[PDB]
Amino acid sequence: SADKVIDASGLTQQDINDRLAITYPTAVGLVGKPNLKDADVIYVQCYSNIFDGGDGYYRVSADTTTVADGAYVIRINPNLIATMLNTTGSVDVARFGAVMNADVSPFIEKAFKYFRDVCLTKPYKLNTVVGIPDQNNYSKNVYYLRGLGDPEITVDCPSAVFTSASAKLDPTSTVNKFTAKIDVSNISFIGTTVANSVVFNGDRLYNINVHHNNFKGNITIFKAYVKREVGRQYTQSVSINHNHLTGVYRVIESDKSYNLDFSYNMCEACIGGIYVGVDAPWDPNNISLTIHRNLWEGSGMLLKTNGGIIGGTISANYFENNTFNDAGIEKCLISINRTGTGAGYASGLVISGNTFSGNGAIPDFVDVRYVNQSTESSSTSKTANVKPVVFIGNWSNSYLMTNFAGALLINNRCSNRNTMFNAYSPQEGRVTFASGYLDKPLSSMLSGNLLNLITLDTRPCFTAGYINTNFKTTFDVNVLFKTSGGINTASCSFKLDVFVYTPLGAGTPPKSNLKAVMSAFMQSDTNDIISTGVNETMKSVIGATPTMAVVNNGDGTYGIRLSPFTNASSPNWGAITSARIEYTYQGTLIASHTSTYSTANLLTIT
Amino acid sequence: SADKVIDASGLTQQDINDRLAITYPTAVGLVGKPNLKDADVIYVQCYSNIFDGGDGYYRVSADTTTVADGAYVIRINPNLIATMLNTTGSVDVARFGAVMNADVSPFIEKAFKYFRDVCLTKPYKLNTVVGIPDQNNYSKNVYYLRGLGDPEITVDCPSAVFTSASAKLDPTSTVNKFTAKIDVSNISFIGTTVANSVVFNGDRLYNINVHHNNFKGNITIFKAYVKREVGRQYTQSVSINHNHLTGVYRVIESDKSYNLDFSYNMCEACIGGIYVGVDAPWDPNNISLTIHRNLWEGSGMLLKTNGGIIGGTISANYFENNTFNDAGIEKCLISINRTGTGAGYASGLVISGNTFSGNGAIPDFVDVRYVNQSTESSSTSKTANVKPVVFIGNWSNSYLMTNFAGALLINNRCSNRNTMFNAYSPQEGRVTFASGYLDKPLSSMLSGNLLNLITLDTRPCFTAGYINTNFKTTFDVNVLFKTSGGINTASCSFKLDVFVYTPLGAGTPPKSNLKAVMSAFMQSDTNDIISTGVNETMKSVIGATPTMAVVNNGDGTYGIRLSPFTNASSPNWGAITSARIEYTYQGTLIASHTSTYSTANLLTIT
Amino acid sequence: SADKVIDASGLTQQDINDRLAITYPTAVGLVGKPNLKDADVIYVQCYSNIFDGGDGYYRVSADTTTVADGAYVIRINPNLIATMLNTTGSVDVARFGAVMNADVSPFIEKAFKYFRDVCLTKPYKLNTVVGIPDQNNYSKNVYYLRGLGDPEITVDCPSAVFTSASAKLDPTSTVNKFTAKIDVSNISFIGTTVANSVVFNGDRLYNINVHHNNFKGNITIFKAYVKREVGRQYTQSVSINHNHLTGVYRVIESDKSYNLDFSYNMCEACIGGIYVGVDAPWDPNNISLTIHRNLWEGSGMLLKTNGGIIGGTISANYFENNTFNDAGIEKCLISINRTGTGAGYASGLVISGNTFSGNGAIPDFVDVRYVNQSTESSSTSKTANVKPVVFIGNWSNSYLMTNFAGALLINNRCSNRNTMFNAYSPQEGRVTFASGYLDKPLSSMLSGNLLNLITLDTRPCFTAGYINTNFKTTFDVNVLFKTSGGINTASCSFKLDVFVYTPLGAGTPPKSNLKAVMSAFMQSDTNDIISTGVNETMKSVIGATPTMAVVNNGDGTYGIRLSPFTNASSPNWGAITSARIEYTYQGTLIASHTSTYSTANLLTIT
Repeated sequence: SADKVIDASGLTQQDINDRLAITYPTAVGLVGKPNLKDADVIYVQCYSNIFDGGDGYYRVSADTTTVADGAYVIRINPNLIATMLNTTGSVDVARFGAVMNADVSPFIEKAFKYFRDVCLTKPYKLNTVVGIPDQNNYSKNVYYLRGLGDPEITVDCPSAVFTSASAKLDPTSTVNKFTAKIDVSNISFIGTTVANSVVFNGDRLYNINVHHNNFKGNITIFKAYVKREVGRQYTQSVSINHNHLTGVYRVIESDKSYNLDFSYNMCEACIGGIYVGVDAPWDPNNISLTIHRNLWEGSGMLLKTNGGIIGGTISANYFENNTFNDAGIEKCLISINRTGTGAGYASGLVISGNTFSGNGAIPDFVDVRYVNQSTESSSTSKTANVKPVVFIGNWSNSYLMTNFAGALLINNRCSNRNTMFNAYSPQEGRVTFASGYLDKPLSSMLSGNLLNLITLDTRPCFTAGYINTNFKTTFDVNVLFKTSGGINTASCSFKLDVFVYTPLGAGTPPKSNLKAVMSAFMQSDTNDIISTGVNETMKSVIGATPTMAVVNNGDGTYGIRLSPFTNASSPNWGAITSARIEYTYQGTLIASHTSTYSTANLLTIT
Repeated sequence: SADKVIDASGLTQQDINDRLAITYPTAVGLVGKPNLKDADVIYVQCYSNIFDGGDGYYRVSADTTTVADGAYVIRINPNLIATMLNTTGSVDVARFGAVMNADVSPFIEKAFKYFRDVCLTKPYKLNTVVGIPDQNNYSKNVYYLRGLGDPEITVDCPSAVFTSASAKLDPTSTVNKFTAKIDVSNISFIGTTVANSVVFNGDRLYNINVHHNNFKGNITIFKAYVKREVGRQYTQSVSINHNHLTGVYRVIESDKSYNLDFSYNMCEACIGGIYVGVDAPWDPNNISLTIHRNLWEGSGMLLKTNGGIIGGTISANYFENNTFNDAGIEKCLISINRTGTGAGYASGLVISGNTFSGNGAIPDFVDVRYVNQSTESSSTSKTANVKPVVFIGNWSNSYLMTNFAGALLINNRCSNRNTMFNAYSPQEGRVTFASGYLDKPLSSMLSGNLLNLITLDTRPCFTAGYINTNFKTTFDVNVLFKTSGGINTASCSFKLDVFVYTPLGAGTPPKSNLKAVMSAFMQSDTNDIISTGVNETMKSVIGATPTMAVVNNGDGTYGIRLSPFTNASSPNWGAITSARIEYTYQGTLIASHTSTYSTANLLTIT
Repeated sequence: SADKVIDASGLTQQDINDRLAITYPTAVGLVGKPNLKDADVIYVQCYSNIFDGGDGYYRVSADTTTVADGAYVIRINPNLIATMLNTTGSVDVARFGAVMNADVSPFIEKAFKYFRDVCLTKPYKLNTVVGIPDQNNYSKNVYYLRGLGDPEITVDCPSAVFTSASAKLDPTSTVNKFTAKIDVSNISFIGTTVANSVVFNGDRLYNINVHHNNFKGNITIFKAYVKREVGRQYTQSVSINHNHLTGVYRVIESDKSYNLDFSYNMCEACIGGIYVGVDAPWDPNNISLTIHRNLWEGSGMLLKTNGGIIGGTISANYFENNTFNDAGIEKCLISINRTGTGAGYASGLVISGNTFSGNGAIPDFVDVRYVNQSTESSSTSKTANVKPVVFIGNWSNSYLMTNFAGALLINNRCSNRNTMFNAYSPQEGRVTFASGYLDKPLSSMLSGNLLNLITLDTRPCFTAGYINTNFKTTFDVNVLFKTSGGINTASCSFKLDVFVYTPLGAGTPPKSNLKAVMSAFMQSDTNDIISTGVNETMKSVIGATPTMAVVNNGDGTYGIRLSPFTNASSPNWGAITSARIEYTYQGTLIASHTSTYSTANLLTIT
């Protein structure tokens, strides 16, 4: 007996025996084993071979009934089994029989059937299709697949590796055999042949967050296969963010794409990017498309369609030296066309803060080809069924940023801006606009038949820079004259051109000066009716030959006086007592003897 | 004795004994134990029950003095204790006594008191309030709470589960009882009753990054409770990014919100989103608000306020089919109002690249209701105390995108654009603007009393498309005439209307042609003073009836010649020798016989 | 013998012996050891001291030849060694001999030589330079360095801690001694002296994602050192996102920076931010620069340059109370200057949705100083070699947002907007623009010598609000007259001013009314040539004194009738049969008796 025995501690060999664990070499080695009971917890030092790991706890229970898959439940003998206990929360795929440098695909498939978080720590190959437990985009759960150790996964499979459990069974059902809610992280995927390097199935994976991974050589990250939406393939709620990419064949290949994201990636020497609605365009062919904050350098075309893009953001990217593959052929980094049966216009697309450089190798690189987007055949500017791209605060030193005149350009630095038909903003072209109103008792305006309508005051202009105080202004002035009861019995309107000047090159002058010309005088008359019932007309308060004088008030303010004014009265409503004066002006901002602009903003109307 | 014994190795049973570890079943089982000494390191196979895990190392020390909490320090006997050793860096909550499917709340509270990274690997329930060690937003540290295994956490608590250690003690102090710097990740939170499913306390948690989690059923992710800032609740520096969301009752409920982020989430069939300043609006009621790059589909209202939003970005989102709950009632996805005591205007809000679709079910869906934002009562356009939303390159097929005329619209694709009073840009309405200057020795201009002022050159127009070379241009020309010493003794200004035409439908014509009309001629005169001291005036250099001729130079260039010009001289300064010519034009861009625009950009002024 | 012995189980002490693991205390303790064979797998309970951890598996092999580093391979004796087995995938640095509160730098250097994922779980100090295995930005691999337990790392090193293996050897080579592809996460870095707290080397680390960490006290996150690009240092593809920051001395210090990102950080009481091209500016000195969605509060200057920024986004940030350090000196949060040899202009910079508040302490805070950016010396507005910043839907209550008049302002809420020379948009200043065309058989227009050119229709205006139906419109109308064979034999052009008025303050009137004035009439004449060959001219179809009448059609529609019209015919081509009518208008939108705008958008041209 053992208690009789004495360890060199001075301890009973029994009192040792008690502080001791059941440990076996291999998981698969449990089948043999005697001398194990229900409630026994055992520690297996690896699954198969040690260089492959797979270590973890089992629990032995008394089990007659339940069949045994061969990893999660192992039959020790006819009436005893071991079930796998997960400790680390996330589970090595090794624990399921995954072997270093082999096809890990059956093993990932196996593991996900028992667990939701599953992790690779060893180099593997993916040669077969992984199906993934089916759940909808309303599910309680999120399948994770994690990288610890930066596992180097070689991709080599005739299909897209990853699919739904269901669709793996019928890979071709045009029935929506989909799985959602997946997170893939911290893995270096490594490609083989182009044809064999497709990682995810777009037909089949929705709501997938692919983040902080690494892709290398001839990988296609997502492919679509089956025509399933009026003759089109589609993908849905795919997001690729914070990955490195190198040599990548395609970021995504599909007919259509819903809700696709490509953010904060670092992509070197890739072949191609987002090829969507290329062969088979559609009217909406990308519906939400985000390309934010990537590096994409020394590379091919980043985006290529033949169909419409809807609700697109291409922001804060860095694009250096993209003269390769399709980019060198087509001489552009983004190529938006519309051609082929189904193909629609791009609409609602913002392109901002991107850097487009070093495409110098191609003397005629266009950064963003936008072809067949004309809708100049439409007879008005007033509808917005179709709206072209707006580009904003980008920077390009390529030959052209874009070739479509109807692209809206807002403060883009670009070569050959004065080649391009695109509209210049009033801001670039140093033009400003203001508007306001005055309400004025007539009492205060009327002098004989002179209506002292408005004062222009150039003191704010002078104050702020007498040099800058040289500008032309053009005003629309609309006057609504009102009876005491506030009935508009008379109205008139006129353009006014105003020139504000202050002599330069002799030091501070006494003041600024002002001239004005009126034109395009119009007013209400007795043919314009207020009430047919009680027989009431509008009137004409200005007489034969409208006359405007500029009154020089000698300190930098100017009255605009309007002549022959006559009051008219209604039996009902009385005479006019007051006027509402609505002014809208545009001013010249150039002030070419300074560093800055003209004081036109500061011209005051009282 | 043991060395006498012989294992079937041919090894001394003592030489075995030596390569062996102290292992016990349970952590709580250490209390009993004899035959343990100071420096002893022991391996416990689980805390309580095995199905719950909790396994890790202890160290036994000789300890008389220190009291024992019951997990981190366990009393083996009066003079011996075991302290917990953390290996995995992040610590299972199991190791503290957390049990599968129970309230994990005491256990999370316990663990965080000893460790900063704490991790859930087992399904649990949260039924009680977790307080969290108090630290300020200037702290050395970041509390993490991690998900391994996608743990399914059921939320069922009459308060917001997570709070500050302090505020858990007085849940109502209007004193700022806050904790900052928290990271929560990789967990599926699962809701019960609406009333019981609030996860985080906004009053109490600042600087919290909630990322790559999952929320399901009637969760409110954040609630605010106590009025604490002039009658308002507030939250601060909350960020929710890369989560899935499904059935979510509210993303956030509060009076006010500082610095709140909602990025790259995937949200299906949610009830409601960001309800802020709804019951109790305020003037700033959301101060920084980011809603970037989410999926939000088949859902309720995404954002609803009654107070002002300040510094808002709603970008690159995909919004399909949001006709539910409050969205179906109020017939909008975002509902910005101003009403109720305190309520202010929205100001500084950019909404770009969003996709707003399939709200067809409600024939009169408005995407963004913006109600009571009028400030048209203000008498000028010149102040920016209040500034409305700018919408830019979005896409909507809803009945209206918005209902406020003062929203700025830049290249949004939307239905009924010609319903809406919003200003059309000069770019949409095919108008362009340019400006420049010439400096010219008079010597080169003056011929008799003809001032050959400027040349217009339509060769650049013709070169680039003789068809497109049909446009009207309107120029403001300001001329500052200067003495040799560069004193501005004379100035004049005029409008010029220029029509550029090239006959179509007969092949390439010899050239483009040009006509012009001058108007709104004004000039300086002797009443405008340069120096009162030395008695110096401005002059008038153009005589009775200003006359402009267009000179046809026969090759596509045109002189603009100004008539009666007479020099004037100052005793001091001499005659005029040179002029500075400042031009500002606007041109028509429509060119309705082509696909493109008019050559107006390319008209050259020399 | 052992099988003779009997454990209190009733089990043969041999049948125990068999279910048992080889366990030693310490890794370093293996050297002594006898009684171990090839294939033996052993479990070491810590590396050195237990409080430091380091526990993991070795494998014993028979080894004569290979030398032993002292952690990964340990010599047990002349012909036996132990190699380290990695289980957890990511490897504790402890396993390499890292000790609590010491310089972990040699140990990180050691570990990365064997593994790519390496993790800190214990407080340490970084006192020496860590070199990092050299790989290019096209590499199969990504070095990770992880945080578990929120390890508190003190930084205290006379160089930047982290560098390339190569550059650690020659720290000064102007040769491009770089390493790429690194991920650093979940660590609290803690600073000492400013001079000693630099974490990463910009010269040497490319493609580095620094995310979800914590920085505290006098840390400089990145420094550049060596002049290496035409007298400049540079950094490349650095991204700092989702960190906390507190007390941070500099986010980045460099001459130049390529492709730099600063996203979703939470930064409190920092000293300074992105100091780039300060001492030594350059023409492009930041090439791609993203500052998105940070908190930056109670802090110093966030960005400071003296060189050009190219392709910049500063979006959705919250900036409260930034009155400190350099911010209080220079009285600004961003300070973009151009000065010192090499220095260029900022170009292509979008600043949107930021919140700039509580800088009240400095009565004259400018949020974004933009100094020496004038390029008003350029003679046209038409080139875009240089383009200034565009600011859009930000919010500021600082004294000024910016001080450069040439910044483009789009719907920014800001103080003193009517101080600033920046152009007001036509939209703010309540101006709208539309354009279209009509094609019309002359047959339908011509009546005697009256050309009934176009109808204006104010019914759409009235329908939508008879109060708002008071506006001035100014139209450019260009008419291209065409022979049956569609040859443009005649053309004319005119301005038209149109006043649309409807009397207010008496209930719904019968209709809206309309007046118009024509001006700036021009037409083709026989001097304009179609074909010199076959001797063909353009003609004049309007006679002595062009006359336009407004025809009141009595229901809210108005003909514009043009007078003396005469047909002209070509021998070749016949008479004119049809005209193409191109209209471009601008309208006043103010409608100061309502909450909204004028109906000008809805005026219809048929």
